[PDB]
Amino acid sequence: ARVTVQDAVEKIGNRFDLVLVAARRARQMQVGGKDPLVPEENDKTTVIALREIEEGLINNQILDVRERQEQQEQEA
Amino acid sequence: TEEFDAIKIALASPDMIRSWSFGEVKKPETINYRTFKPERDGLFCARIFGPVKDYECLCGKYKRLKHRGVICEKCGVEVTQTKVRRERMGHIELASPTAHIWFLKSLPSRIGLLLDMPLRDIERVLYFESYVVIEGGMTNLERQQILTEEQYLDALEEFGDEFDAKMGAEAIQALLKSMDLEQECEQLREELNETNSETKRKKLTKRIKLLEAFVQSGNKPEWMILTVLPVLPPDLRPLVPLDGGRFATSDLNDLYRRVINRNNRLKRLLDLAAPDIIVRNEKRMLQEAVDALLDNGRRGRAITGSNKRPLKSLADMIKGKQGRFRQNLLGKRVDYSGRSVITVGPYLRLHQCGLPKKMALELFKPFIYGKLELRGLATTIKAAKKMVEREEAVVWDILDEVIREHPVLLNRAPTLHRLGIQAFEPVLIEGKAIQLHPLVCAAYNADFDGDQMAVHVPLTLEAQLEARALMMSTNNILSPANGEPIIVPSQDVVLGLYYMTRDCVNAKGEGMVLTGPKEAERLYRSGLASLHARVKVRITEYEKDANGELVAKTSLKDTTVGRAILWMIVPKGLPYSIVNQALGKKAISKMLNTCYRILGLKPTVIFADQIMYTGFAYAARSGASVGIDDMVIPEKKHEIISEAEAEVAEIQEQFQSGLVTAGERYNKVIDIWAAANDRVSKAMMDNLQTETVINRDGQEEKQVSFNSIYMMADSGARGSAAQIRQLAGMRGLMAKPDGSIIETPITANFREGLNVLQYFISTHGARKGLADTALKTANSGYLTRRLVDVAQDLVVTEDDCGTHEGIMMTPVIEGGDVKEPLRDRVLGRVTAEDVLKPGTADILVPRNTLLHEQWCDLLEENSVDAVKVRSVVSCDTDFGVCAHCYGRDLARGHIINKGEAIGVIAAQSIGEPGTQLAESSIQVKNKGSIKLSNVKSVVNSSGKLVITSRNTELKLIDEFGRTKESYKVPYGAVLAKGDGEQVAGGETVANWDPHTMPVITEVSGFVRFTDMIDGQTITRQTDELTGLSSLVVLDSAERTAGGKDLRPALKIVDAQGNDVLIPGTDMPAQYFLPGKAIVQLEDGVQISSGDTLARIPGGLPRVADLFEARRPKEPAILAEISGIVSFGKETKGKRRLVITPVDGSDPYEEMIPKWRQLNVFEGERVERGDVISDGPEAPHDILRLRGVHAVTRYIVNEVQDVYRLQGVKINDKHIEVIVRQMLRKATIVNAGSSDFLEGEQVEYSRVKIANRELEANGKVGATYSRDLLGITKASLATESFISAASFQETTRVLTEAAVAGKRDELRGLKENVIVGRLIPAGTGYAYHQDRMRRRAAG
Amino acid sequence: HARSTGSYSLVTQQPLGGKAQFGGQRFGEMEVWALEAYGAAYTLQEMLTVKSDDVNGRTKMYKNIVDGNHQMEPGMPESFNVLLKEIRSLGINIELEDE
Ligand SMILES: [Mg+2]
Ligand SMILES: [Zn+2]
Ligand SMILES: [Zn+2]
Repeated sequence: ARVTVQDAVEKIGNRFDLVLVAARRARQMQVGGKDPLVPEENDKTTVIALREIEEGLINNQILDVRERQEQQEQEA
Repeated sequence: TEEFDAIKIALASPDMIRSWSFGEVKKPETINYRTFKPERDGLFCARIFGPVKDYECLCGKYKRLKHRGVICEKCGVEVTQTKVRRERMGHIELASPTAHIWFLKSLPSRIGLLLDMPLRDIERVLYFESYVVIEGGMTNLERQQILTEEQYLDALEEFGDEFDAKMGAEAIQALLKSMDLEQECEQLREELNETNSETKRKKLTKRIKLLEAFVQSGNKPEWMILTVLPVLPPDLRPLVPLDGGRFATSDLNDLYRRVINRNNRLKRLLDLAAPDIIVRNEKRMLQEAVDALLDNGRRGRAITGSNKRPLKSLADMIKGKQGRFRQNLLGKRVDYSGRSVITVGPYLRLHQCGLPKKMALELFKPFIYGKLELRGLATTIKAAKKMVEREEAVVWDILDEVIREHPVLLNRAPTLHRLGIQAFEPVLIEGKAIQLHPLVCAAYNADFDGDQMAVHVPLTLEAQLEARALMMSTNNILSPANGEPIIVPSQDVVLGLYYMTRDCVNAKGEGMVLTGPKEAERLYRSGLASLHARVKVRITEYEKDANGELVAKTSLKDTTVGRAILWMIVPKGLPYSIVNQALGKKAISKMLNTCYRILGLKPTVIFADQIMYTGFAYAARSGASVGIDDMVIPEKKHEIISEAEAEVAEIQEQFQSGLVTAGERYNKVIDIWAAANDRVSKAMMDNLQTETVINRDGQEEKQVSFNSIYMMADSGARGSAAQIRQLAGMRGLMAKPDGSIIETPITANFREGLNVLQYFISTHGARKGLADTALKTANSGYLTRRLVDVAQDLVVTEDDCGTHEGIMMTPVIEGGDVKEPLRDRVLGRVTAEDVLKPGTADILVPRNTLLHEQWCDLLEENSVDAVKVRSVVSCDTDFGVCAHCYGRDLARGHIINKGEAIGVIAAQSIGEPGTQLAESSIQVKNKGSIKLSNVKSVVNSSGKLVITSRNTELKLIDEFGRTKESYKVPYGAVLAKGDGEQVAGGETVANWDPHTMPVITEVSGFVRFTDMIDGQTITRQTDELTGLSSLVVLDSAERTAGGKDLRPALKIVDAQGNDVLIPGTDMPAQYFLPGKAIVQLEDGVQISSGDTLARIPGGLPRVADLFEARRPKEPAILAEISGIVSFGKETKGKRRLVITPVDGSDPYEEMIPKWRQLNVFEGERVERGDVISDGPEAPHDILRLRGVHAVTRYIVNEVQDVYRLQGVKINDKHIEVIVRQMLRKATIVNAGSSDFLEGEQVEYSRVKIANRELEANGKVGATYSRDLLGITKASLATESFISAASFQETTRVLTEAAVAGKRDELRGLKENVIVGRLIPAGTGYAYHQDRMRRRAAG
Repeated sequence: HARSTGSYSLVTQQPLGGKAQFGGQRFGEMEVWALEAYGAAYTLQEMLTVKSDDVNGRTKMYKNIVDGNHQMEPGMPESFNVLLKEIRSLGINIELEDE
C-alpha cells in the first residue's frame, strides 16, 4: 500500500489536479482501454495510477498527447 | 439530468396556481373506512391526484400497462404509475378572497406599509369589528379612514351616495389593484427632494425602494390576496395505515378538512342568502382555519385532537430544526455506514485500523457479489447471495483481496474540527469492536470509556483518491490551527521512554565501554547489565551538513544503555545530543519537530511508529506500579499545621479585644494559611524528590530518585505539581458558592481520610466544576456553529492580487517581558516590502517572499525588530483572497493552494480549542537604556524631567537596539533617569503617588482667585497653621444652586499681578479648577512649578462579546481631529466640549454627561483618536477614526490574550480572516453612482471605483466610509438568500426573496451542497472553473 | 450495527432511522463542514445524492457497482423537489430556470 503520497504532491504542487490526472489514468485503466506501463504487483488501479505519477511517467500533458494520438489513429 | 442554474422565486399568480392544479377537492372526506378505496371528491382522490396502484384504474376496468393515456369511463382516473401521486397538486376555490398571513404579520408588514396603513388597523379589519372607507368618492372623508359600526351608520344615513366602504381582505385587494406604482413613486422622489431629516428620509427611502422593486420585478400587489389555494400532493401528506386496522395521519389533513368544511358551509350559506352577520362569522371562521393551515401559532393556537400540544403547520414543517433544512437537507442519513465501540489495538500501524469481519462483509456486500460474478464462481446474483450466506473460505479470500487498498472513513460524534473525519486502511479482525490507532486519539479527543464511532465507505474512484490523498492519517500530522504536531505521544509512551533514558549513579556495569548498541541490547536482554548505567559507547551519527550529502562522524560518548537502545530506531539526520538528556514530554515533542524539519514526512511517520512500539514494550518490562507506601507523608507536616493553628488562635484573640477589623483578620488568616500551605508543599517536594541515598564503592551519595509517583510527576506523563500536592500534602483552600474562600482549609489528603465538613466543601467544588463544563460545552458548540456559518463562502479565487500593502507586525511585549517572539509570529508570511539591515541599503529580503524557517533564522541572526507583512485583510483580490496575501501555514508546509476553503478551516480552528475557557516604583529587569516615547517634558527646579503628556510610555532598549520591557507612565509620575543613562538590574527608574494624580504648574508666581467667591459656590473648610485646607471647587453638576453659572477659577499670576503666560504661547494661564479641586495650598504662598491643584483617587463570554462588538456601557471618548480643544456654553444639562482645529473649522461640539471625569486639560495637544476619558473603548470608534490596521490589531490582541491565558496557541491568520469578513460593508458619503446612503459591501465600491477611474470619463469619483458590522447582521446581509434561509427566520427571508423576485446563481458552496452538485471548492474548483468558461463565452 | 442497503422511508426516500429497522448514521452539518475544510467535493457529492436521496441514482449505482465499474450520475435530490413542492403550496412561485 502507498503509505505516503508526498512524492506525487511534490511532482505537481497544486495537490488538486493531481487527483484529476490520476483519475483520468485510472479511468483509462479500469475500463480496459489501456494497459499499465509499470509491472503490477497485484495492486488495484488507484495505487497503480499513483505509482505511475510518482515515477514521473504520467502527467496531464502526457495524457493530452496520448489522447490526441489515439484520436488521430482511430480517425483513419 | 440537465445542466441548469439560477433558481428563480416570485409571487404565484392565481392563474398559475390554477395551472398547476388537476382538480377541485370538494369534500373533506378521504376514504370510506369500509372499503379502503379513496373518496370520489376528497383530500385523497384518484381522478385528481393519481391511481393508487401502478397502471390500473380505480374501478378495476383497465389495469394493463398497454393503456397509458386512457381515462376509465367509470372512474375518471387515468392509468399511470402511482409515482405521479407524488407530484400532482390540487386546488380549492375560495369564495371570499383571503389574505396570506406571511405578507401581513411579518414584523415589517409589507402589505401594511405598502398601503401606508399601520398594522393595528389591519388586525382590526381582519377580525371583522370595524369598517374602512376604501376610495369613498367625492365626500369629506379620506381614503384610509377606519370606520366603526355606528360611524358607518351615521355616515350612511347622512351620505347615501358618494360613500364607498367595504370590509375585509376583498377590500384590501381592491386597494391593491387600484394603486398607481409610478405616480406615487415620483411623488415620493419629489418629497425626498424636499425633505432633509434623518429618520423620515430613511423610512421614505426604504418605501421608495420597495415601490421601485415592485415596478421593476413585475409582480402586481393584488396577488398578496389569495383567491385559489393549492393543496400539497397526497404522498407528501400521507395517510399511512398503522398495523392494527388503525391509521396515522398528519395534522395537516385535519386542518385541510376543517378548511374544506368552512368553505362548503360558507358556499351553502351564500346560496341560501343568509343575513350578513352569519356570513361574516363564517368568513372569520374560514380565516382562522386557513391561517392555522399556513402558520398555526400566531392566534389562539388551535391545538390538536386529545393531545394538548399545538399541532404542526406548514411553516413549522419548513422552519426550525426538526422541520427541514437542518434535519433533512444538511443532516441526512447516508447508506453504507456503521457504528460501534472503539478499542486500543496497539499492534496496528499508524495508517491502518482494525475492522470486524462481519460488519465489513455487510458493508462490502455488493463488491463481493461483483467480484464473485467476475471470477465466475457464481452464475447470477442470487447464487452470489447464497454463497455469502453460507460463508465459505473463498468468500473470505475475496473479501481480503478486495479490502486490500480500499480506505474507509472514521468519524467521532462531536466533529469539532476537520480531524473528526479521517481515512484508514482496514484490517479484518475477529470481535465486534473497532480497533483505533492510539496516536490519533488525541486528534479525536477520543477516550475508551464507551465512546462510539461511525464508519463510512467511499464508493467511487474519485472518493478513493480523495481519501488516500487528502484525508489519510500520514498526510495530516500538523494541526490546521497552529503548525505544531498533533500526534505527540500521550502517556504510556512517554513514561516508557522516560524510564528508559534516566540514569542512575551506580548500578551493574558502571562505566564499561561498548562497541555499539547491538551489544548493549545483548547485555540487557541477558541480564548482564542494567538498562540505565553510565558507559562510554562508540557511535556513528550521520549529518547532512553539505548540499544533501550525509557525513558520518564517529566518536565515544558517555551515555546510558537505554539511550543507545532508543538510538537504534533514530534515523540518520538527527544529532545524538537529542536523546542524551532525560527525554521527557517536551524533549520528545521537539525531537519529533526536528525529525520532521530535517528529514521529512515518511521518516517521521516510521520513527513515530517505532517510538510507540519501543515505548510500550519497555514500559511493560519496567513494571511500574503504585502502592500505598509509595507516597510518603512529610514528617514535619503536623508541626507546621499546629504552629499555624497557634498563630491563627493568637490573631483571633487579638481580634476579640478589638484592635483590628473583621476583614483585616480575615486577610491575615488567609495569607498565613497560604504561607503554611506553601511551606508544607516545599517540604514534601524536598522529602520526595532527591531521597535516593544509594552507595557507591565506599561513601554514600544522592541522586534524582526513582520513586514511581515522582517519575509520573517529573516526566510530564500524568499529573502536575498541583495534583502531587493534592495527593500527599494538604489540599489548599476552597471557594464557597459566591466565590469567597473558607477560612479553615482542608488539612487532610486522600492518603489520610477527610471528615464530613472538608468532604462536603470539596463536593460543592466538584459539583460546580461539572456544571461549568456542561454549560461551557453547550455555549462552545453554539459559538462555533455561528463562526462556521458566517465564514463559509470565503474562497481563495486568485493567485496573486499584487498589492504592496501590509500590516507592520511587531512582537507583543505585554508589560514584563516578551510573551511571544517575532520569529514564530512572522513564520510563513510574505513580506510587504524589503526590510533593511540596521544599516540602510542592506536589503535582507527581496519584495514579497514567503518567510520560511530559513528566513526566520536569518532574521534571528540579525536584529530586525518589526516587519511589515502582507495580511489577508489588506488583500486586493475581489470576492476572495490571493495565495500570496494569505501565506503558507497548513498541515502541509507549502504556500496555500488556490481553491482551499480557508473560512471553514479558520472557523473550526478557532472553535474546537474553545472547550477550556501599591505600584510605587518601576524596576528594570535587565541592564539597558531607558527611552521615553510620546512625551514633551519640562525640567523643573527640583531636577526632575516633569511629565506633561498623558500618553507617555517608557520602553527599554537593550544592547542591540531592541525593546525588552515597556511600561505606561501616567501624568505626574516622578522620574529619575532621563535619556542615555544605563540602568542597573532592578533599579528604581520611576516614582509616583498610588492614590494621587498631581496637576503640574508650568510657571511660577502667586495663586490668584478669580470667580472664586466664598460662600455661594465654595465652602471654606480650612485646617490650622500647617496650611491644610479642604477648599472644594465643585464641578458644573455639583455646583450650588446660586453658583450655577458662576464658575470659580484659579489664575496663576506672578508677584506683580500680571498673569504669567505659558512659554511660547500667548494664552493667559486661566486654570478653571475642575470638579473636586481641593485647593490645599491657600492664598499666600508663591507657587512653585508643580504644585498640586487636584487629587483624583474573560473566557467564552469575553470572546463572544469581542466578536459581537458590544459597547461596554462606559466607553472612553476620543478626539476626531487634532488641535486646541475648548469649553463652550456651560450647564445646559450636558457640558459642551468644542474641538477647535488650529487649521480646520471649529464647529465640532460633543456633549459630555455630568458624571464623566476628564483626564486632559483644555489647553492640551490632542491627537486624533486620543483618550479624553479613561475606560474601555468600543471597537466602532477605533475602526472609524484610526482605521483598519488599528482595529484589527486591537481585536487580534484582545482575543489572543484570552486564548494565551489558557495556553492554547492559535495563529493570527484565522482571526484576520474573520475580521476581514466582519468589515465587508461600507457607507457612501459622496455621490455619483450610488443612492447616497445605501449600506454597500466594500467589494462593490472598490470594483466600481476601479471601473470608473479606469474609464476615460471621471464619472462618480465616489468617496466611501468603512463600516464594522457584527457577525450576526453580517451573515444576515449575505448575497445568496438560500444560505440565509438555511438557518435564520425562514418567514422573513422567504418573504423578502419572494417580493424582491430575487434570482440565485448559487455561486457558493452551501447552495451547491443543497442542490447536490459539486462544491466550487477544492477538487471541484476546476469543474466550476470549466463551467465558468462556459458562461460569457462563445 | 451496520447496513449496506435496505428499506427506505415512505415520504422522503431516505433510509429508515433506527436500530430495529437497519437504519443509517446521521451525517450532520458539522461533518459536512469537516469535509469542506478538505477539498473533498466528490465524496461529499456522492454522500449527498447517490448514497441517500437520488432514487434512479441509487439503483443505477447499485447496478454499476455490481458491474465492476465505479462511476456516478448525481441528479437532483428528491428532498429538494419536496422542498419546491412545499414552497409552491404557499403563494410563492419558485421555478427552476433554463437557458
Ligand atoms: Mg469515552
Ligand atoms: Zn375504472
Ligand atoms: Zn492579495
